[PDB]
Amino acid sequence: SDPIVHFNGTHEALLNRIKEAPGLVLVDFFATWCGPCQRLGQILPSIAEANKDVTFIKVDVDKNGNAADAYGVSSIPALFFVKKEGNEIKTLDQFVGADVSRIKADIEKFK
Repeated sequence: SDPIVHFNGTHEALLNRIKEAPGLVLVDFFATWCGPCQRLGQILPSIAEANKDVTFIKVDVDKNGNAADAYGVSSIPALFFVKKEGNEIKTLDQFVGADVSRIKADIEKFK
């Protein structure tokens, strides 16, 4: 089955979904017309399939503008490695760009 979470909802809905995850979360804010986003989107499913302990959440900024804007996203693709910490979300790493190698390195380092 498709392991990628294709998120649709409000900023609060996004925060709650992140807090539902059992472990590490990667949130990818993207647009469909963005080249780096497209190239990252082609390889994310493979990374997700190999790392079922990590929740991969994709947030299309055009359909979830309020969520993205409220999360503080400007440039894309905007990546955030986060984890639930009590009733709060801890951010472990964040960056803009299709840095596949950093994505992989962050996954390996965090677990």
